[PDB]
Amino acid sequence: SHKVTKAHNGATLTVAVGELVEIQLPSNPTTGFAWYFEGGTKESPNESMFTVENKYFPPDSKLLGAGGTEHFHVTVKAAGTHAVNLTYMRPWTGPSHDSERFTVYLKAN
Amino acid sequence: IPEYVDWRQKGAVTPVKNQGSCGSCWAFSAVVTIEGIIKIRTGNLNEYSEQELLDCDRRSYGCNGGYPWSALQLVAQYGIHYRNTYPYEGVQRYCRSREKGPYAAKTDGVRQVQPYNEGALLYSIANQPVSVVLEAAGKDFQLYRGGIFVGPCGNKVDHAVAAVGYGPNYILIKNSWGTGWGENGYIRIKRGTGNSYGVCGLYTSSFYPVKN
Ligand SMILES: [Zn+2]
Repeated sequence: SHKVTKAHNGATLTVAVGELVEIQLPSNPTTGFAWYFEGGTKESPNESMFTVENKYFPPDSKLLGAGGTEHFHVTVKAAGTHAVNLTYMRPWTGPSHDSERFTVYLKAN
Repeated sequence: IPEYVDWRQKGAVTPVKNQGSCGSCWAFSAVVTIEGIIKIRTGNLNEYSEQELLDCDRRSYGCNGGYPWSALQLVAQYGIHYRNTYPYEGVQRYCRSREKGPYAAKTDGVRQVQPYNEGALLYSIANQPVSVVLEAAGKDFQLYRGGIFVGPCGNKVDHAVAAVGYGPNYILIKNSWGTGWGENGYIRIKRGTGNSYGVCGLYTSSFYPVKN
């Protein structure tokens, strides 16, 4: 779709102020790792620039340890280029060996 | 049965492990029970190989998920090697059991606890550590730092851990997320709520190795 996935890591998306941007990333939160902004939160680092809602979708599977998908539904609040910088990590630990990074830039005119 | 049980106090529980980002909780959960029952029967506490279960259980999917009962079934059928013999790599590789000489231990079978029954689970924990499942994806479970946990969390289980004890109002659970999580790696989940699923679905599906 216009869903942003791992394949778009590092990409710049041109967006309208007020447009919901759909980000979907593989996530396995029962490993204790999930996707966070710096500091270990799901919340926008600057609510003035963009707003973020987050939802985790488990696989419809009974396998213990089967990963699902985290959605971040991101709304741009202001004109500018805004970096959405996520890290896959244990939020009580911060970055570790297995951590990964995902960035998208949202350019709003 | 006792008012309190804590297998760590009997030397039957090895240190807390870290599964990494691999979806291997099913294998970690199983191994806690095996380590526990071997101490109970033999008097020795050894570490056994999560990696072997990851690589060798053809019914499970490596870091893509699995079943603690399936790992126990494998150990009953074929046995398991020591951790130092077959160390954790946190990614699935080829099954290397045959290159590792004879298995270190083998169990005699796998048994399920009567499900959705708190008393049945406590009786089993009083005998030995038990593999249990719960709903652990929630933020509050992720951010758990200690105390008796009553939620919030759902009832659709997604994580396998091991119950290694209990008290009047909790069941003591060894997690596989390192010692920086919860109570040095442990969580006490509230019991006695009257909810048959248990808190976070804790009574959904519980298994233990049979070993004479
Ligand atoms: Zn979505």
